[PDB]
Amino acid sequence: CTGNQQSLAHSRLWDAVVGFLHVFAHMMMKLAQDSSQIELLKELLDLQKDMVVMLLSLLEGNVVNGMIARQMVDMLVESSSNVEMILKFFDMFLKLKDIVGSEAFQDYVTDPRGLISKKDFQKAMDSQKQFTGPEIQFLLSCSEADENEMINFEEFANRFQEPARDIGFNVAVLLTNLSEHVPHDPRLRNFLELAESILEYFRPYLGRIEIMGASRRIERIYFEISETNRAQWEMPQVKESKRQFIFDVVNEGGEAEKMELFVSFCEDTIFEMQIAAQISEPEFWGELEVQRVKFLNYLSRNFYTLRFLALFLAFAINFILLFYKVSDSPPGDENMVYYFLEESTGYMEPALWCLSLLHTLVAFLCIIGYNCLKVPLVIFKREKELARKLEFDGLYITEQPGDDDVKGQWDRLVLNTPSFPSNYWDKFVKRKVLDKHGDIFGRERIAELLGMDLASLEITAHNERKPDPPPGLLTWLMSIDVKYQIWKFGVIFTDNSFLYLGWYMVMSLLGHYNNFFFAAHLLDIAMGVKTLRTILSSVTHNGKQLVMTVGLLAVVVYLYTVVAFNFFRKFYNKSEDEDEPDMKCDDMMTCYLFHMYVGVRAGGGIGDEIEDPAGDEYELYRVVFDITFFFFVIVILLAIIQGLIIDAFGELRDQQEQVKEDMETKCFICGIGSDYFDTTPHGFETHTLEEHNLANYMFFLMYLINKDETEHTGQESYVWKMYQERCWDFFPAGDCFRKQYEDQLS
Amino acid sequence: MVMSLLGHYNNFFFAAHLLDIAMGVKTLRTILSSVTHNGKQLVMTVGLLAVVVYLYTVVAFNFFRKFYNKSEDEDEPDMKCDDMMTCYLFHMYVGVRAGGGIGDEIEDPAGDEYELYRVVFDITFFFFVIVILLAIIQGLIIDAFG
Amino acid sequence: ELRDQQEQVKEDMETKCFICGIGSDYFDTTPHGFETHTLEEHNLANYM
Ligand SMILES: [Zn+2]
Ligand SMILES: [Zn+2]
Repeated sequence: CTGNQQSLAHSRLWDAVVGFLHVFAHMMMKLAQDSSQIELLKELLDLQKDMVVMLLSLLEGNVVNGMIARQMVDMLVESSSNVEMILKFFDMFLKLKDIVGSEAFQDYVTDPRGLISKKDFQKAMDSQKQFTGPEIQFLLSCSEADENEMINFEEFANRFQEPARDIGFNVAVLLTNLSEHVPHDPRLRNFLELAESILEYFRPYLGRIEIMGASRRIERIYFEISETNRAQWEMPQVKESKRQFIFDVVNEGGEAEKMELFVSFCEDTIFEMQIAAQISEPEFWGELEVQRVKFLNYLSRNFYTLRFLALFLAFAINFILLFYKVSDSPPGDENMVYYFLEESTGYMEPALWCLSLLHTLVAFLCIIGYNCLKVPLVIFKREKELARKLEFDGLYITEQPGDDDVKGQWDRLVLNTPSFPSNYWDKFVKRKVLDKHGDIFGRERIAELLGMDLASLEITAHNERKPDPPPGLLTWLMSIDVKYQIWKFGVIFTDNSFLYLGWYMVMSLLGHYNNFFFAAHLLDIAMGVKTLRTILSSVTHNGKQLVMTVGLLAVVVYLYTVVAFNFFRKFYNKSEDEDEPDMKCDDMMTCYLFHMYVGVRAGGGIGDEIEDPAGDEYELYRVVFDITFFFFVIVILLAIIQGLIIDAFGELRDQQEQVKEDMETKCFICGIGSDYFDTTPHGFETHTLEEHNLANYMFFLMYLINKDETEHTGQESYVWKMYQERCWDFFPAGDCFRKQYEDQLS
Repeated sequence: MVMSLLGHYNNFFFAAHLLDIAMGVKTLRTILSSVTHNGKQLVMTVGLLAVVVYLYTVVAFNFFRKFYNKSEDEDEPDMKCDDMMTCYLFHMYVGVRAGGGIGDEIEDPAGDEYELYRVVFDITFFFFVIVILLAIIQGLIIDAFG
Repeated sequence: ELRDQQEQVKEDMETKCFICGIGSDYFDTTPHGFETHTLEEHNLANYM
């Protein structure tokens, strides 16, 4: 709201702000000891939080050299030596909070059974890092005596932590906004170098997102980044997924539609981080339940090492199995038996049995882990796709599928259970589609189709029927939603990785009959690595053309057989003299089999095993036939196969080079090339790392998912409404806050 | 130095110093670097050859035993596919040096059952092994040059 | 040569207006400018 801000700017508020800040500073500096005013300090922390929220909301987004910015600047200038001691107190308390339990603190240990003393604490603090005279004097004054024995460091460091962190982050955001708004102001500069620790402490927790909306203006909005979210970005899994997404968008994806894919990737990565956070180390019926939950958590935590151990066991079993020998007399016909040739020790069959049982156990462990880990992601993907197809499209409402996609019918036949959005966040999807398609179609038909209950209960409440029956025993008879479980089984069995793992399971189970089927598990794990995936993908990239070329080989060899059947019959003689039943070109099928059997394995055509054409007529016809067969068949077929595979390699390398070059020369989010950001040194490096660092948008979206609308700001509410509407106009697109606003005013 | 010193015993070790200086020139460095540019992929492809030939040996051990006879008549101890290790060695020894698959040295499948199974086995072995392996090696080296 | 020709023709169709001689850089001042330029002003099939 511009009018309210303009009216409030011309008011006698800055003096009140200065008075409040001075009063608060003297509150902390005087009334902090005696350990009897915790409630007062909590109240002042809350009041300071509300005050800085008011200041931030008053500032918001504006012109880079606006009047409100100058007013705020002179308010800070008049507030010199009024917030400095507050910042110093916050910095020293944060230092105390982080130092306790960091280094040599579990190694120093004055009292193994008791606590530290005042002199001991002073000596430790002097021996520590970043401690000054007046600061340690004030800390000793604020340190409670408790007879120099009951100094509980654990209860002292965690005393005022969350409000202090919130105030520090908010004041850091405010100072960063003031620094970024005015380009050059020496007063704010020299006010800033004195207070640098409180700014550097919150350096990696300050986001930056640029929006084009809000009356066609560009402003930077700030937010908080959780520590767990920052620590979850260093896993190679997420980086590999991001690289795969970027490659898919650049190569396979088109234009003017990338941003929906970006939002989908952000949502998927948010769900992945939520699953990873849930699957963590900290995590008689109740004991059994918690033991089962802990076991499943441990199993889902370790999944990639289990596949490696399975591969190792497969190699070990295969190496052990390279000892068989077929014998007639069994030492321990149609009675040939298979036995190990050990010749050194008899501890071979027990080793094989133990390794087989261990391999089976690892196989069951990994299939249970896959069922417990990756299935929710696919379920959430399907639910999100159904929500998108039902809300903004009439695939199951306006029109109908044309009986061509079985997945469409299967996804349609789930709209009958109350527990439909099990994992999708926006539970208000049925209400949303009812409100959207409420006037054009009857409400009763929509409720019947979606399985919604009576609309009388929804429109008018009763506030009198709130039952709560006791659980007792056997509460799982109603917990099954039959239809939802059937749909889940269908979608989990139509998948690919689960089908492959099930094939692995059944092949191992069939191999438990002491056979080579364990040795048949080799390539299926040998192709499940990262660095052979590229080679196998290059081979299978031209999947159809190779099959077509093989069919062309079959057609050409067949036509050659037909044209050589009724002209050349006595030449084919694959035997010696005095043998009448030895022709291999009498039957058409046998002649075709012989021509294929030779022309696929050659290098001398067919003339290396057939009677030489002597002076018995048809000499020139036979030789021109054979030489043209050689040339056409062998040269064309081998050359096309080689050309297809070489072209596959070249196409793969070209795609990789193109995607790397495009990522190196454009901003992806913004449409400006790498030429406009060369006016300043390292301009493009800072442009894609500070303004819109790609990963910053995901952090902002995850922050926006939390912090419900009861506490949203204007910008947050606008962004949430825009995201719910799914129109994607708040993205920077053309301008990137460097032009127009900073083109002239800098 | 140490190879020359060991070669001072009047042997061929002096003649073993040839390639080590033959690859220390400027204009062969580019060709040798192009060959060794895809160092890991060639080793992986060789390992894939070993895996595929091993699986073919396993699937051909318990189905085709009387066909392998690398001798003449009136000779009982001449099977080269009885032992698993010997059969694997024979399949590697043939499938790495071929051009006629394995059918240039093994008894022809006559009308004694398993004729179609044996022929489809042999032709798919030829196609997969030889075509895939040679094509991947050629593709790797051409891609290195490019 | 075949792959190069296909890539070149696709890239040229993706970066020029064919009918007009202006490149795909002048229609970036507004969001989705080039998408609307070849779909509304001269959609090629409109001339037929
Ligand atoms: Zn940009
Ligand atoms: Zn045009």
